[PDB]
Amino acid sequence: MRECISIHVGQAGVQIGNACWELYCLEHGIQPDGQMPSDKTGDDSFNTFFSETGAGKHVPRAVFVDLEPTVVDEVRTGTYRQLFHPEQLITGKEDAANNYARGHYTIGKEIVDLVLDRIRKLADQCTGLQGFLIFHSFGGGTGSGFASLLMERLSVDYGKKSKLEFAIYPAPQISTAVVEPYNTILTTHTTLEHSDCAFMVDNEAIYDICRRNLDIERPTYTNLNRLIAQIVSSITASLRFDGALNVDLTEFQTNLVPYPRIHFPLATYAPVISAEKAYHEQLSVAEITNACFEPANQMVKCDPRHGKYMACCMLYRGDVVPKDVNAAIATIKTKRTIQFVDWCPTGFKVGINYQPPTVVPGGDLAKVQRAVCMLSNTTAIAEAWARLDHKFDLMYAKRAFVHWYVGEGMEEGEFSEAREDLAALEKDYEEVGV
Amino acid sequence: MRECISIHVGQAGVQIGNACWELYCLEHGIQPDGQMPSDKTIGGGDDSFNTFFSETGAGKHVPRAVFVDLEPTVVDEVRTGTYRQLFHPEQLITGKEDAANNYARGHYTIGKEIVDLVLDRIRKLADQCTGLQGFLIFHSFGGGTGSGFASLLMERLSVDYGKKSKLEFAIYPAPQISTAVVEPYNTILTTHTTLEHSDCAFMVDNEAIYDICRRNLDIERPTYTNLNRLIAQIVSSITASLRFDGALNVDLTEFQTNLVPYPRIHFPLATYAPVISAEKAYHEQLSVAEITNACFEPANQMVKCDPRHGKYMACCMLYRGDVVPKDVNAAIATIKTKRTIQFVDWCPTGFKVGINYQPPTVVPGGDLAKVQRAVCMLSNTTAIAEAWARLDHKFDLMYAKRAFVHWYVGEGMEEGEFSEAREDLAALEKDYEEVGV
Amino acid sequence: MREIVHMQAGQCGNQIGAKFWEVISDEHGIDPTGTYHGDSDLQLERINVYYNEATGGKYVPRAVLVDLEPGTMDSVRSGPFGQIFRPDNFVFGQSGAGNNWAKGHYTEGAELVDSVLDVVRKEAESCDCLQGFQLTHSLGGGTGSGMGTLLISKIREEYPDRIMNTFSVVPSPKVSDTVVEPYNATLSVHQLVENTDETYCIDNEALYDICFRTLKLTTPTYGDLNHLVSATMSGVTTCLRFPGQLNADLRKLAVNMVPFPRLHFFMPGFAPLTSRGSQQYRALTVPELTQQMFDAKNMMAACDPRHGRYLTVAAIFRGRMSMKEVDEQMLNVQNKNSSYFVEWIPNNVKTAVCDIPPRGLKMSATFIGNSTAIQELFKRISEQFTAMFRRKAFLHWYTGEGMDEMEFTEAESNMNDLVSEYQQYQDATAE
Amino acid sequence: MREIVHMQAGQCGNQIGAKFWEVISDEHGIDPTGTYHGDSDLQLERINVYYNEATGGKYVPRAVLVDLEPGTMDSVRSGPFGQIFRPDNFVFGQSGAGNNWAKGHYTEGAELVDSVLDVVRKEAESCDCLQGFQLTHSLGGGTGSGMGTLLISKIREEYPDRIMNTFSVVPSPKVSDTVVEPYNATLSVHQLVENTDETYCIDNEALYDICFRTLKLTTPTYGDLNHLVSATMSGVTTCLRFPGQLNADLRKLAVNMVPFPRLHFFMPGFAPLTSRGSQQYRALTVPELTQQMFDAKNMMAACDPRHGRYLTVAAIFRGRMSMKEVDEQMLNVQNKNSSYFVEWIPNNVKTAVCDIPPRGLKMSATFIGNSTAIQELFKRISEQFTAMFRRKAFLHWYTGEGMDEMEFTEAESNMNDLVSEYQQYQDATAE
Amino acid sequence: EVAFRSMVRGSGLGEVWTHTTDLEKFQQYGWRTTTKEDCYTPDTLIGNWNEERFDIKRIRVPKSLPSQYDHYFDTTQKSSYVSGPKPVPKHILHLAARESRSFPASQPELDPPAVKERYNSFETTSRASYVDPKLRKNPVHQ
Amino acid sequence: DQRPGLPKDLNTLEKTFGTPNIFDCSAGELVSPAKTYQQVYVESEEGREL
Ligand SMILES: Nc1nc2c(ncn2[C@@H]2O[C@H](COP(=O)(O)OP(=O)(O)OP(=O)(O)O)[C@@H](O)[C@H]2O)c(=O)[nH]1
Ligand SMILES: Nc1nc2c(ncn2[C@@H]2O[C@H](COP(=O)(O)OP(=O)(O)OP(=O)(O)O)[C@@H](O)[C@H]2O)c(=O)[nH]1
Ligand SMILES: Nc1nc2c(ncn2[C@@H]2O[C@H](COP(=O)(O)OP(=O)(O)O)[C@@H](O)[C@H]2O)c(=O)[nH]1
Ligand SMILES: Nc1nc2c(ncn2[C@@H]2O[C@H](COP(=O)(O)OP(=O)(O)O)[C@@H](O)[C@H]2O)c(=O)[nH]1
Ligand SMILES: [Mg+2]
Ligand SMILES: [Mg+2]
Repeated sequence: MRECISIHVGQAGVQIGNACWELYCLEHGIQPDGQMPSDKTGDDSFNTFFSETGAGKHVPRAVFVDLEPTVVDEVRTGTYRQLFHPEQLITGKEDAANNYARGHYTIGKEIVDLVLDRIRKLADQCTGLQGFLIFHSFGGGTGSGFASLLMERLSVDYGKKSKLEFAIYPAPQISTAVVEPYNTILTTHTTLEHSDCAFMVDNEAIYDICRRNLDIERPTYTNLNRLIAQIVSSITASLRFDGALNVDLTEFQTNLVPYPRIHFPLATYAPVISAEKAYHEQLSVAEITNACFEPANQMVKCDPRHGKYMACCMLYRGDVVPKDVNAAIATIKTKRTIQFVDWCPTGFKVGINYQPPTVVPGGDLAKVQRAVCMLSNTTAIAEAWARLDHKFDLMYAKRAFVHWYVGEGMEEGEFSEAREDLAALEKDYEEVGV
Repeated sequence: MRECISIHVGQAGVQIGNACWELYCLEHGIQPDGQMPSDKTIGGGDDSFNTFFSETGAGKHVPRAVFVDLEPTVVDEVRTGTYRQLFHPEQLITGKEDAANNYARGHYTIGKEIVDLVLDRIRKLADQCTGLQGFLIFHSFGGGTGSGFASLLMERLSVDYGKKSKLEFAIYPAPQISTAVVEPYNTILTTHTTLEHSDCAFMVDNEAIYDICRRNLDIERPTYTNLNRLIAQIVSSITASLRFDGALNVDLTEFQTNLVPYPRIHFPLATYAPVISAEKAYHEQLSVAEITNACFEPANQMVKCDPRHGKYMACCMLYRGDVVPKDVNAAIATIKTKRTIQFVDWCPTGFKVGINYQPPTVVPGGDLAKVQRAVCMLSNTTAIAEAWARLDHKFDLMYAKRAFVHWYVGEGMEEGEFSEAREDLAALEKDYEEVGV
Repeated sequence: MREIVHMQAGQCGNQIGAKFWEVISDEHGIDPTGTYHGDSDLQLERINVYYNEATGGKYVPRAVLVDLEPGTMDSVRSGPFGQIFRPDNFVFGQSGAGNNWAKGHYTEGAELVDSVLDVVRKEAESCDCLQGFQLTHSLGGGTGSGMGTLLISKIREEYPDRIMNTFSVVPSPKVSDTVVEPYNATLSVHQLVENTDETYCIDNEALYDICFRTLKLTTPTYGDLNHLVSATMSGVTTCLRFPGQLNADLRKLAVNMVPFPRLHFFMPGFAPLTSRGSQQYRALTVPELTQQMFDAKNMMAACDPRHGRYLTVAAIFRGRMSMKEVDEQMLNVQNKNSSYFVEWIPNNVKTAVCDIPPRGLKMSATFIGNSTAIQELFKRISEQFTAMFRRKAFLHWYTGEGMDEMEFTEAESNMNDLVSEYQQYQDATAE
Repeated sequence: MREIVHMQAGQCGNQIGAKFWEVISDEHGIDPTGTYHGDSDLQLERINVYYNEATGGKYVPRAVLVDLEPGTMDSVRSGPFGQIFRPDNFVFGQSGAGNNWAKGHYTEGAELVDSVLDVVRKEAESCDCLQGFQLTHSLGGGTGSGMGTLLISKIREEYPDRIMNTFSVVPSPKVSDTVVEPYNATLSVHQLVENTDETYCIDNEALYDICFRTLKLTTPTYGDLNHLVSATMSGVTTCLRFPGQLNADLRKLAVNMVPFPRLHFFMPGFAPLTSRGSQQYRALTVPELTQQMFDAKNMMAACDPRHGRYLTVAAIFRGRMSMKEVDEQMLNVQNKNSSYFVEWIPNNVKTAVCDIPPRGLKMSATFIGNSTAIQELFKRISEQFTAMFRRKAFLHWYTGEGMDEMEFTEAESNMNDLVSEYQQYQDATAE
Repeated sequence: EVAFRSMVRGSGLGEVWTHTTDLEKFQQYGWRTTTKEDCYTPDTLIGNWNEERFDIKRIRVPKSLPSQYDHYFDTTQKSSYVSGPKPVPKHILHLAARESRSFPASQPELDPPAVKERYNSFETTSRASYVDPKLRKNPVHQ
Repeated sequence: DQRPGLPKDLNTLEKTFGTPNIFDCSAGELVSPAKTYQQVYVESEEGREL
């Protein structure tokens, strides 16, 4: 009755979806061919991610979409070939070349109807859809233009239902591309007004977490995507399994978004640990709650102590006794390092689930009794917005890399409008903070 | 001694009879082979099956039914399935060509050769009787053998047997849910012919039983088997007075004399209504007042018409099981004091009740629960005038430009028979307003 | 125990008839030698409708193959499932018509008419019920069109009441393939419209469109089109062969379909159709079959039903399903697309649910549509005919056989009359 | 007949109702198959108060379980004592309010409330003398503060003569556990002031303190809190259920406690409470029971009795005990504590002793206390409401759904009037 | 929203076909012969290579051992999400002939026995429901 | 490589790390113990003679 549709936009979204669906098949006991191992000895928790087209086979409620047919072709020829729906792996022909204009105006206008028809068929098969989980990046092209185009063309059709966004936000001092400031400025102006909860995960933050808490000095994107897959599994395990008081995709909007223009929390899955450290540790509720407010165990590279906490959503998973959560939150409230905003005496949404987390054979995380995922709305993101504002101003001072957008179809004033929208967002964050 | 002959004509009739006779075998304890597997048997009083079965003198029972269809597939399904040795091979009457949803083919040309053979078989069954209680005709108004040949057979029976009970159970079309195009032509033609040759015309609607199965039994996607089982339960509740001993036994003659006020108002409504499923059946009291109030509900009629738009004239209440008369009297008093149930001004004594000892039996291949108390409500009222008007609307808007008429015209029937039938059913409607006012 | 005699005329008729007799023999569990190897009894219950009993467990198809040249008869007998036919039902001559309707209907066809009528009379008197005749041929050919319509006329003269349906591979707008195809098609349909009870009008370009857009297969070849046509023929005739909840034979379809006797040109459609990669993932449900059945480019006629208005519709479902969902979906599609159905016929959709799914599938549906969109095909053939005829092109071949231009002018008049009847019904108002 | 229609709304309400039905079926001897296997007929003598005899002499509770999503509803059905509930009374939605009082009161919560009113109309019609209605929900939550208060309003309109006793869980001073608790709590208590006859508020950290201190329990999770509240649930109805020396029904308790119609928020308390190790060291007598009742560590609400005045005390004793034991133990408490009781009500303790103790206890006692100590909890919730409403945080959901700021201001003003009435009757002197 | 559309149909990779009108259908994919994405082996990733590799004639042949110089061709989404070689079943590899199909490319060999039994057992409603009412009070076991 | 920090044999993904939650003497056997009425009457009439 309670199902979610996972749209994966861009190469990063497709690889995140690879890790996420591997984890989903693992924790629901689904082989890569789509079959249960039977074994006789009533599980039904898959009926939020796996449509049971009745033959003994379960198919995902996922739409992989991309313009470049490389990473989706890797999925289509890889190990999860006989599991995904063949007409749910939508690919274009041309790439997008980190161009918001080529992802929103030129290449993607002939394929948006196809991806929306697949989404419409999935929703018509669905029977009480909570919402969509859209995995993408603000790097550019498909993840910037096409994902935003999906935001308007899904909000104008459906509305109402949740649209949770998993953005790979650009890092402060490092990145891969160069026009990511332009793409990130252009994405938010068209994505902000049509969204419900759009939270961000940063590459430097995962690199620090993997190098420190996991002792992976040379981590690839596989560890990053697995570590985000654990976050999404912990954010939907309340919908999937039973437990204590449960937080579905409806309270995520009304408990984390105080004002309509500010919907930007931060993830924090923080019993992140390796085998030796977990062997010598006795991981308990107070420790795993105190490990979530540390600036080292943050999923974005920002400064949380130079900011005021708006709201928090605790998602506990495993052998969690409820009063230990309340004692941990009481200790956090008496702590001075964590600062809350004044118009918020009550500021936590606590939800406990009984299902222990699952470990992937071959990986980095260890099997642990307890898990905590914070969804924390704070005012610390204004520093990141200000530094990308500075990057955009430096690149737009003498019209660097503008001719591509202008010749592709983007109007010159669109950059100014997105600049004004980000300036309004900075003023909104300042007014909230004061 | 109180014996009835069942004539199941058409594919719908054959399928409804296939459900009805397995219900009868389950009720009387007869195995599908034809004998009683009671082994110890014991005499006592064991003549309850004589309404529908006859001794062969060797322990086998053959039913008093004739299965008629002009095409050889739905009867051969019966002859091939597990109820093969139960039926006598001569009662399974089949043709060569089907009547092709055509009243003319069913009534004039193809129906003219096999009518003599089926009349001969009915003659043998009537000779194998010690006093015939009546005929139970089962057909569909949808078209073909169930519409043309049924009218031909009942007019031949009216010529031959004369004064006899002629209860029919008609599959009337729904306002929207139907599977044919020339079906309103077939209905308009058959309601003109079977109006003066019948005495009770119990009407059931496919969409209405669909809504019943979707609401009460909560069968979202049912087949014809469930609908046939519900119709069989209705017919079993009707014939329970003839078959099993009870306190107040309402036979066919008592039923008609208490039901029909006029000879052309012989069109009642049936509602057997403990109809809830075995899941949500054993958490409720299921009292006599409860099941009577379930019968007297607008969204329980098994023909698609709202009884609040009309006036009740007669009601017959057939109770089944552990039913005491004081609860019957209290329930009837509450129904009479209810104001949304309007009775017509000229019928003060609007109820005729009758209680049978035997409880309903559960069919293991079905979905109705093993209830202890049952009531089947048969009301003669004026709420079917809107169904008649919808049928007239369909017939008029097709007959305005003479669509599909050439199949009837060039194969027997003349052109003006449609006009005559429309005039006859308009007169029937006018009769219904004269009785209603 | 009904009977339908199958007749194949021409190269197209012989090829898709051979595919038909492959598919229904696989349905009834008959090996290519002729014996019965089925595992059930419902296959053998109604095997007499198309197979005459022979010595032992052999089962001879009730098919008559006719073509003036032996070039396709030798191939259709030597191919797979070709040794099951009776060798006496393979009538052939010396010369060939070859897109020469005049030769197929008047000079070379007329010599073989006596022999093929003797064979068909032999089969019909071997029958004991004889529900009707099905003829498979192609409009736009010599032997299929001309001699096929001549056989249609002779069988209508012999038996004026037994049912008759022609499957009628029809010309397409852009495939063409023949320069005298408008002449052959017009002269054949002039006979068909007055001498046929059910014309089905299957289109080659439409079949390519279905087989490529729905089934992928960038090499859609020839036997695949034969397989699609055979699937539709089997889905049409399945109620005569198998038990079901609500059976409907060819005469029930004709009565519920044809409002007026000249409006009998249909649009076939088979719709549990899915791609090779999508078979293990798709759910064969009744609403989904209804959607694919009423899908516009799932029609095997090249004419779009959106450019018209449906008069009558038949849906032959096969498999175990729920009647409530079936007719509820027909109610839903009528109330949604009420602008594409005539307002003066209520319940435009007849239903026929049989309980035996086709082999290899769980649940199927066959579509018949008597839409007024086939007037586009008729107008296309009319305009090509009047483009060729106004310059007297290719007419000496036809007039050297004993034919005059009066027949061509009559064919113009009859096709234009039929166009007028289809034209006025899509816009005639009730009141 | 004295029947109470029971309702569970929200996740907390559904779980605590399931635990209450488990413990009351344990008290009345009903097994998970709905039959009776008790030892004394006194369990059967007044089954009709909450159960409903089906066919075969089985018993089904008169409980309406409602939630906007199938969640805890399915958990209750799959758990123990789940098949005893009527499947018709498992009314559910498909959407989700989720801490969204506007959505639980004006969206899909407001259309399924017609079905819930129909269910309670059937349950009340199938009775002879209804005592009243009780409902379990949670202020500061989702659907419990939404559909729960809507149900209270509509049922009070339908039957404005029956005793209405909401239990409800109020928000906790320590921890947060939901951010919109002040908004939902104010909007729910604005309905609960004028509609409900009596409310027995539950507070989660008070339950945590009473589990950790007076029973140790290490980790009792949520089910044992539900059990320890269900003890008081049965405790203040056991005079209506079982006979005894002095009987006090719900109406008698309501008139004997409530001084003025606004003043009807009580604190429950169960006090044969022992730890595991001290149960063999403690002696169970009526003075010890009264000591544990009037102990401030047994208060189920976030309230300090020392910072306030007890308006009225109700004491439901269970077991075989003397009468002036109870009478003198309340006389002694009143004489020892003259500064914590209101001076204008002489002997404000209402005592009632029943003859049947609960399971496993020789004697037991339930304390229900109407005080002015609720003022601190309500001024906490009011100041939190003002703190959020000054900056209009989390208000856009409610306003963009359809309520306005006027409703919030009226709710805040009404609850401030309630606080002012508490302070006025606390500070009012006798003469 | 057009009326008689069931589902928009995509091309081998990205192109959609105009379901409304048939005017450019000979320059859409398929009928277009100026292109080249039709005459390659299914190893290459153009055309409907997925649907060609989903065919029986490519499933029946199994994969070989990895070559010597496969470490130069190892991939992150081949070494992270590790997969064993697929043990193609004997009832597929020893397929003598295609059994009774119904439409082109209607391959029922890959279907599991749970759905194969549904059409291999001739399920008719009257016989299936009006069976002896003593075998329906308890289920039958294999 | 994670081996010499861990013990000699430990199958990493098979052993759960952290502390368990011991579950004894819940309030269901403290608030309302299952001791009927005759048993608690006997256990309470023990004593009284002294
Ligand atoms: N966390 C994570 N981030 C990734 C991964 N792969 C790519 N990225 C991010 O994606 C950015 C590169 O641009 P993409 O988002 O991949 O662009 P795209 O979505 O493929 O769309 P195009 O413009 O057409 O290439 C890098 O800066 C990375 O931060 C991944 O596997 N995990
Ligand atoms: N309730 C119910 N109605 C049925 C059943 N079978 C057929 N019908 C009705 O019958 C109508 C179709 O006409 P048929 O009764 O099958 O016609 P026929 O009696 O077989 O006679 P022919 O048309 O000559 O074959 C449909 O509209 C159905 O409503 C059934 O099993 N139960
Ligand atoms: N769909 C389909 N069309 C065919 C087949 N064989 C021939 N045709 C078409 O039939 C037309 C030629 O008709 P033809 O067979 O030569 O008629 P004949 O001369 O009487 O044999 C051509 O346009 C072909 O496209 C076939 O097996 N399937
Ligand atoms: N005593 C008790 N309280 C609970 C339980 N589950 C949730 N709660 C309380 O219920 C409040 C939240 O209400 P909620 O269940 O979300 O309302 P809903 O959204 O309508 O289901 C919180 O303050 C919890 O303290 C439980 O099992 N027992
Ligand atoms: Mg890319
Ligand atoms: Mg029939």
